[PDB]
Amino acid sequence: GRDQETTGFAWWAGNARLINLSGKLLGAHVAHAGLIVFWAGAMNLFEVSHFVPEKPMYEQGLILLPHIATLGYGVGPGGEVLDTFPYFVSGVLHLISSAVLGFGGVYHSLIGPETLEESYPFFGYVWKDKNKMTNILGYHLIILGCGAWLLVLKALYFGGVYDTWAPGGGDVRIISNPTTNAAIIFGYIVKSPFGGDGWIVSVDNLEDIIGGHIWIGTLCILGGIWHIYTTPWPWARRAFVWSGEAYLSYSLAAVSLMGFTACCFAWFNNTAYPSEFYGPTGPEASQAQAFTFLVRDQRLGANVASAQGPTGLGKYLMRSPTGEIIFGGETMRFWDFRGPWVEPLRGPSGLDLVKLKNDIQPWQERRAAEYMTHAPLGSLNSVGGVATEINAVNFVSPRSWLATSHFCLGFFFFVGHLWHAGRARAAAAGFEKGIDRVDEPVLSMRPLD
Amino acid sequence: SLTLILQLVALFAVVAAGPLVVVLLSVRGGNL
Amino acid sequence: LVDDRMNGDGTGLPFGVNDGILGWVIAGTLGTIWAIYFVSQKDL
Amino acid sequence: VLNPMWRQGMFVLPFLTRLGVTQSWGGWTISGETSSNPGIWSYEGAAA
Amino acid sequence: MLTLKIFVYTVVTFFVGLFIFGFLSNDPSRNPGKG
Amino acid sequence: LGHASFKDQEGRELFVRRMPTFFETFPVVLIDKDGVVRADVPFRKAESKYSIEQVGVSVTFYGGELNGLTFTDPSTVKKYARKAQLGEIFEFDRSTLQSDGVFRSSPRGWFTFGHLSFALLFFFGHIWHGSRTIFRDVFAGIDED
Amino acid sequence: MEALVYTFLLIGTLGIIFFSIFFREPPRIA
Amino acid sequence: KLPEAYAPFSPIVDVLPIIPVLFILLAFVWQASVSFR
Amino acid sequence: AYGEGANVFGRVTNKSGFVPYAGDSFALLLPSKWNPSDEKEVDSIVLRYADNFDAVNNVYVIAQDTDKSSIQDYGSPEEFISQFGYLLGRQAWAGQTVSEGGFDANKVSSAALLGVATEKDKKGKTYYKFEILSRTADGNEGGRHQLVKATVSNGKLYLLKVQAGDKRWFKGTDKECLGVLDSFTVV
Amino acid sequence: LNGFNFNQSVVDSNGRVLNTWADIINRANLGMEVMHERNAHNFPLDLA
Amino acid sequence: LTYDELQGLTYLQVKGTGIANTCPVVEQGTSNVRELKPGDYKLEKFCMEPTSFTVKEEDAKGREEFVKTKLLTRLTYGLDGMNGSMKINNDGSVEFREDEGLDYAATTVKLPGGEYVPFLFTIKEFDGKGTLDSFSGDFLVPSYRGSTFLDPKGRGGATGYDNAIALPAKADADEIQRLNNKSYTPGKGSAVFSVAKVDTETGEIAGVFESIQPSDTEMGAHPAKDIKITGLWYGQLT
Amino acid sequence: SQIFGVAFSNKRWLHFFMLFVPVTGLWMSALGVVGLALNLRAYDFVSQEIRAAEDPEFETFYTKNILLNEGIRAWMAAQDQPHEKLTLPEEVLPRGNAL
Ligand code: CLA
Ligand code: CLA
Ligand code: CLA
Ligand code: CLA
Ligand code: CLA
Ligand code: CLA
Ligand code: CLA
Ligand SMILES: CCCCCCCCCCCCCCCC(=O)OC[C@H](COP(=O)(O)OC[C@@H](O)CO)OC(=O)CCCCCCCCCCCCCCC
Ligand SMILES: CC1=C(/C=C/C(C)=C/C=C/C(C)=C/C=C/C=C(C)/C=C/C=C(C)/C=C/C2=C(C)CCCC2(C)C)C(C)(C)CCC1
Ligand SMILES: CC1=C(/C=C/C(C)=C\C=C\C(C)=C\C=C\C=C(C)\C=C\C=C(C)\C=C\C2=C(C)CCCC2(C)C)C(C)(C)CCC1
Ligand code: NA
Repeated sequence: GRDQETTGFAWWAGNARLINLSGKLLGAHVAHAGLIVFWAGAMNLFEVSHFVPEKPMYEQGLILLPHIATLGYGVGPGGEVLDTFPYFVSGVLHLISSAVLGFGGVYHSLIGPETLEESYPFFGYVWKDKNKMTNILGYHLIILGCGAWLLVLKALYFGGVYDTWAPGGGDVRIISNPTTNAAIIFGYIVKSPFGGDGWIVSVDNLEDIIGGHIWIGTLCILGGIWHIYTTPWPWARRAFVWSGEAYLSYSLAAVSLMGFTACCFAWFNNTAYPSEFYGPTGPEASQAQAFTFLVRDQRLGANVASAQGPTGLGKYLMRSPTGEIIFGGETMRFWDFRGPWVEPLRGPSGLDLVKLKNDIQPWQERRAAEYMTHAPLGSLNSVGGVATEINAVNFVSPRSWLATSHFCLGFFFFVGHLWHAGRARAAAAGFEKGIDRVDEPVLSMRPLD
Repeated sequence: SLTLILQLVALFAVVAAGPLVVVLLSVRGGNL
Repeated sequence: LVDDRMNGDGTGLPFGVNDGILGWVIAGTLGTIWAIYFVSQKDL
Repeated sequence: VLNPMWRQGMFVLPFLTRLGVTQSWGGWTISGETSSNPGIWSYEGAAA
Repeated sequence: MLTLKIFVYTVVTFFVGLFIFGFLSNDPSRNPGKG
Repeated sequence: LGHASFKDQEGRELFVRRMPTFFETFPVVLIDKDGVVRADVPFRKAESKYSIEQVGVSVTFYGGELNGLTFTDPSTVKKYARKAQLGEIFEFDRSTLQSDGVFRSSPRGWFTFGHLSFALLFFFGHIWHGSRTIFRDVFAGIDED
Repeated sequence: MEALVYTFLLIGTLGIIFFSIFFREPPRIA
Repeated sequence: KLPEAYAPFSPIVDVLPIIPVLFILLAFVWQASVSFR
Repeated sequence: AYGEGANVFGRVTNKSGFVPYAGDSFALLLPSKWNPSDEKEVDSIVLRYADNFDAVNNVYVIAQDTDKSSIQDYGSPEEFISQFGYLLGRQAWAGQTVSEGGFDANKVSSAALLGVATEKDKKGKTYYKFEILSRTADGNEGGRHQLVKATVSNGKLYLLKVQAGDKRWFKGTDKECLGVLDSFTVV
Repeated sequence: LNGFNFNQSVVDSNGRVLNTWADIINRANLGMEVMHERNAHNFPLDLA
Repeated sequence: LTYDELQGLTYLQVKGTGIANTCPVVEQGTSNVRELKPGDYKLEKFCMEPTSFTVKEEDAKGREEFVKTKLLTRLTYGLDGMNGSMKINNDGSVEFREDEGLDYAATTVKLPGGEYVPFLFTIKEFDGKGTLDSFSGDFLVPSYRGSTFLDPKGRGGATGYDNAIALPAKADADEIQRLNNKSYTPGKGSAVFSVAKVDTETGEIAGVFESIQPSDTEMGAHPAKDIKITGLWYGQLT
Repeated sequence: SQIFGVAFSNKRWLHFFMLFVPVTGLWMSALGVVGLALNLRAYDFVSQEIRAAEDPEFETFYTKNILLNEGIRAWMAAQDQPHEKLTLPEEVLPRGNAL
């Protein structure tokens, strides 16, 4: 690298010393790609190594084998793991890719070209070459459209991915006739983020998910061709600040936004995040409390439709804020729940008490592992459930853990966005290093009073 | 057990590789 | 029913729109500010 | 009836009630009649 | 009763439109510095 | 009133556990001669063999106003257990001073509170005036030296 | 009389804050 | 678990996650070895 | 005290989670997660152990002098538990009520019988085994599980009674309660 | 995700539950949870 | 919305629209009413939703009047999912009797002026005697709360303190209404019905009702008021 | 002055005030602990307990906090104060519903 006195930046700002060195930027970036792929491959190897096949696969502290299993790679009808070789081969391919990526990264950091445009005009860039920035965006957006269409190929032509909503308790299903229509996809993206609908955590079916992936892949590919074949407009070039620091701020704000989104995804979804592979979400295990208790006391002999609780609303059933009958526990805040074992028990108008009395199914009944243990409690130091629960079980819900890690780190990335937003705006103005000490804006404008 | 012994020797080999690299680059010239 | 309620809570309403007049006045307000800004753009 | 307002030293309340206000935010009416809706113009509302 | 909703939605879109076009409207040049 | 003496149904002397200074509210439990729990005013009032109406305790008294009228049936035994749980049972008139019911502080407590607070505040005053006296040169002025 | 006492002290302190914000002494020495 | 052909390498597998954390720490060794230039 | 060294590489001597107890002609494996409590609900209780976490999870035994020679002389097990329907706790509220929900009129608590057995261990005397789910209008712990093993040896009935709330019963005290139930032996 | 759950953490050779400052805090916390929502719970575990 | 077309809608379409609160109606049936074939019926699915909530109050001048109110309760007021029977003859006398179902609903309403009046909209243990045009009876009215309900001082009935925990020097013959009684004696109310829009082919009757029931007694401290409920009900005969 | 309305104009006053606030706060809280040394506590709001006693319908977060303090006392002092021999049974220890 280089020193402070010539770069102007201290060691704790040294990664900015390579702002104007595109080759070193490439070296650091390819090395980072190696780091990410290396962690992915390593963790997939561990989650293969620490596997107990007879138990349900969420109590072993495994976060990304659910990522492979959501693709249906070795998943039984009810959700049985069956085989671990796809997870193993995924981890090893990631590790080899990590080795080649890391070698390329260290090569471009050390012996790679120090500056790129003198030999490769296709790879060199000053940070005001707005046309070539748009070209780079076009390339990356084409890549993202290719990845989305890859998920399309898996869902429609490779016979994979698990649907939790198949009858009997779900099934790995090759998706036929996905819903790609603009009305449902855009209404899915422009609705409220609260419990009435949920903005982006509202996708109840994988035809809707895959149709959204149709839309995102097509849009990214067409916008990639657009960004390749167009030039920034005067309004964009006036409203935006164009520097490598402002680009960091835009990327940081965006990645914080999708980090917050991914946190909420992990916390609430049971469709794109199967509960059978992740553990229950917030509203479930509490819906499971109410469901197990209702079936148990209607089994003993006590009625539940005429059963009234301590507060006048119902110990086992009440009416929702809307005119539908919902479960009577304290899970009445979670009346908007949709999990694979309630729709066969869901009636149009009400909960269909005669269906509850007679048409109960034993898969629904045996869906009590979500109830008894595994609720999204779990403490910082494992232990059992609530903060008073004692050292009896070793469990924490991966939904909780990769929700809180993601939202915390997304908040820190929001802070980083704020930092580089302000510094980029101030540097493009000209006072990143302070006020000029002789002609301040303060002395040039009027006093307040 | 033998598993723990292998775990520890692999741990030592992977932790000592980095400082070995920086010391080798410090004593075999520079440009680090 | 004992009272007249909006009854639009939930149901997947885009932007919370339940009647077309609200979407029309949203578009009208944004277009009005846009027309003012566009005609009064370039400072002068 | 037997504990009327003028027995309580009510000085400014009779002058309030002489032109229309009879009930407050307390859900009571000085005549004892069943509480209606004052609107903004109650004893305490007019006071504020 | 939806009249309140229409009024508040109109004023919210008005304030948001002021924000959106205010930052669209050559905001980084609103600086005393040489930039 | 006197000393509230509590007997079980078969006959044995139970003692009320007294309320220590730290507790704003303490449970009322009638415990055995040795120190075993025999009865209590229950919170759940639906389990075990400690509720008064089934244990069968009777309150006797041996004092000034109340000396020989023994109560066993009504909630009067619970009321006197609550009263004797504070110590000796006394009659108080609360209408003369429009008295409230919560426990006030002693003049000793008011004296000691005020004078501990004043002693610590005057510790601040002493340390400040000691600072000012020792450091009179730098509090007033040193004139660029 | 209880509630108007609290209301008066709260709005009075808010009034002193308002008066100190907009009708303060103009600042001198920097 | 790993398959039968890869079972003896599992202890060698069992030390990987700390290596990325050792990378930033190696960067700290680098920055101290160049004496914080 | 006497000076003896630390336990390094010396393993652990207790992993089953049960400690033995020998008494006046009775033996049972009391839980090591539980500690004794001198809470004599009935005056005939001779031994009692309670959980340090939640004392509702508690066990006790009695030695009640009797006249019947064998437990079969007590008749049917239902008529036996109808005789012992006073260790469950009688309600202190006599007020009229119907709004409890799923319970009898003017009642607060109810007990559900969930098991009967006449198991045999070493000599031939039958062990009356019961499992009672105690449901209350309070709903505390989601209910309580009452497991009772009662036999008479010479002239004293030895009645085991381990208590377990329905919450901790599902959490995993089922194994320990069943262990105490199968370990309550009278020799 | 809570904090540290250090209850039941110290045991002796016989496996007895050996009380700790963490157990003091634990009993205080559960005495806090018992009045938390006196009548709004119908079911034993608190999840919703 | 007749029950036939309600079953054909998915659970998402009804969700958030409040049509589940609406009781099914009859459009293809007749209004002959007396045409219905006598005998014994074992019907199911008593649907019962209100339309108004007016509360009786007592002036201190001596006359009887009602007044409209405003609901603080949202859509939790209908009754859905009971079963029962009536024994009908040729002339028209019935033996209407419900058995079991969602025969209660927690509701809170305020009179003009701002006084909380919560009530449990119950129809349980209703005996129905009379003609199809007008048959009435009495139904059991529970208190409102269970005996395990706690006041904010922690006192109560079946469970609690039933003593002045907040102030230890107040247990005389003044808090008897607040501490000693704690009554949960269930009251009784009268509901008069009427059968309209009778169906011949599948046996569906959907009429209106007017029900007099007392309000909540809370903890027995203050006497209950009378609330009359007007609405529409529904049932399918089998 | 344009963000918060009021701003510091003399750094002597600024630094004296940032010396003043923690010392003042610690001294006042020290006087509070001096008050608690003699079991003088700000526990009851007599109007609030009187009106909550005569009306079972009125409640506050304060009333919830007082009852919750009783819960802390009852469930904690039993082992927290070993010299008190507090063998209080579970049915006199107070609960909510279902917990
Ligand atoms: C995401 C981690 C990361 C990455 C990828 C980089 C990457 C880079 N940094 Mg940087 N840095 C980092 C973190 C990182 N840094 C942190 C946390 C700090 C704060 C202490 C710094 C502070 C810093 C400063 C002050 C400087 C850099 C500089 C550089 C650039 C040149 C470094 C160089 O040539 O010297 C060589 C580095 C070494 C000899 C030590 C690393 C040892 C080897 C190369 C890697 C480890 C071995 C590995 C197994 C090899 C893989 C082999 C493969 C076959 C598998 C480079 C592209 C310089 C720069 O800005 O360029 C002008 C510069 O001066 N960094
Ligand atoms: C992450 C990838 C990416 C990135 C970084 C960019 C970046 C950019 N694009 Mg671009 N684009 C992309 C993907 C991307 N695009 C894709 C996939 C398509 C195909 C559909 C397009 C098609 C496209 C067109 C046609 C244009 C741009 C333009 C621009 C430039 C101006 C930005 C702007 O319009 O201001 C901000 C925009 C707004 C404030 C108004 C947006 C309207 C709303 C927000 C969208 C409606 C959805 C919904 C209501 C939003 C709510 C949800 C949300 C909160 C998450 C900018 C540098 C302009 C350009 O090319 O400059 C020359 C241009 O006109 N893009
Ligand atoms: C210490 C840092 C750290 C770590 C360890 C993780 C770890 C993880 N993150 Mg994460 N993240 C981080 C920082 C970190 N993150 C930060 C700072 C942010 C910004 C706030 C984010 C934002 C973020 C988001 C938005 C998401 C994650 C997600 C994840 C999880 C899955 C990773 C993944 O698949 O990515 C994605 C990998 C790629 C995009 C590149 C590969 C392209 C795909 C995989 C190709 C498709 C192949 C196909 C499916 C299989 C092949 C089949 C064949 C036919 C071709 C994972 C456990 C995801 C999650 O929440 O779990 C669902 C997710 O959505 N993170
Ligand atoms: C992918 C996102 C990203 C990127 C590319 C950059 C890039 C850059 N940042 Mg930046 N930053 C980011 C995110 C990012 N930042 C975030 C999220 C924050 C908020 C925390 C900041 C806050 C920040 C500050 C305050 C500064 C920079 C600076 C810089 C520049 C020099 C970096 C350097 O050499 O420092 C050296 C690197 C280190 C000393 C390593 C830091 C080690 C951290 C503190 C330990 C924590 C790691 C731990 C395992 C994670 C814990 C988990 C978490 C939940 C807490 C550089 C171009 C500097 C600058 O302004 O230059 C112009 C600078 O002053 N950044
Ligand atoms: C002309 C206006 C007027 C009138 C007609 C009344 C009339 C009344 N007031 Mg009222 N009051 C007034 C103005 C008035 N007030 C004002 C301006 C205030 C604000 C300070 C009050 C505050 C007030 C309170 C707090 C109360 C009343 C109350 C009452 C009722 C009880 C009788 C009474 O006043 O006590 C006696 C009347 C007198 C003693 C008359 C005084 C005659 C002269 C002025 C005395 C000479 C003073 C002497 C020169 C100064 C030396 C004093 C020094 C030694 C201390 C009565 C109907 C009571 C009530 O009913 O509650 C609602 C009550 O408690 N008033
Ligand atoms: C928005 C304006 C407004 C309104 C609607 C009210 C309304 C009210 N005030 Mg109020 N008031 C106001 C302003 C207002 N005030 C202002 C600004 C002051 C400060 C000076 C007061 C001070 C005040 C006091 C002290 C009191 C009220 C009171 C009242 C209440 C009863 C009035 C009453 O019956 O007495 C009757 C009013 C009169 C008899 C006024 C008669 C005017 C004389 C006869 C005029 C004579 C000369 C005239 C110029 C000749 C005209 C020539 C002709 C040929 C045209 C009533 C609800 C009373 C109350 O109950 O407290 C709430 C009361 O005690 N007010
Ligand atoms: C008998 C003890 C004693 C005496 C003689 C003094 C004397 C003096 N002190 Mg000092 N001081 C004392 C105790 C004492 N102090 C204590 C206990 C403290 C800790 C709180 C302090 C803290 C203190 C500070 C921080 C300062 C002084 C200062 C001063 C000097 C001028 C201040 C002044 O009096 O103007 C007048 C004082 C006031 C107008 C105060 C306003 C009235 C208060 C807020 C309420 C009064 C309540 C009531 C009337 C009396 C209750 C108090 C009583 C029961 C003890 C002065 C010579 C100043 C100094 O050091 O000079 C450089 C200085 O700033 N003192
Ligand atoms: C839309 C804008 C958003 C901001 C609006 C709200 C801002 C509030 C203004 C701060 C309070 C002003 C303090 C007056 C006092 C005041 O202005 O003192 C004056 C002082 C200025 O002193 P100088 O610098 O002039 O002192 C040097 C002189 O000796 C020479 O002239 O202000 C300050 O010390 C800095 C501000 C501290 C602010 C202290 C915070 C007070 C908290 C208030 C809480 C109230 C209770 C709850 C509310 C009921
Ligand atoms: C796949 C998927 C899907 C789909 C999705 C989608 C389709 C999405 C999208 C979306 C979109 C379509 C988006 C867009 C957007 C936009 C944005 C987000 C924006 C922005 C911006 C801003 C914020 C601005 C700022 C500013 C201003 C204010 C002005 C000027 C400039 C500036 C910068 C200053 C679904 C769900 C179906 C299913 C599942 C999954
Ligand atoms: C430049 C720089 C840097 C960075 C660096 C890096 C980032 C590196 C890397 C790299 C990488 C990124 C690497 C990776 C890798 C990988 C590898 C090396 C691998 C491998 C292989 C093998 C051999 C395996 C085997 C196996 C299998 C196949 C499975 C089973 C098991 C086992 C494990 C046996 C730092 C910060 C320091 C400083 C500054 C500058
Ligand atoms: Na409770």
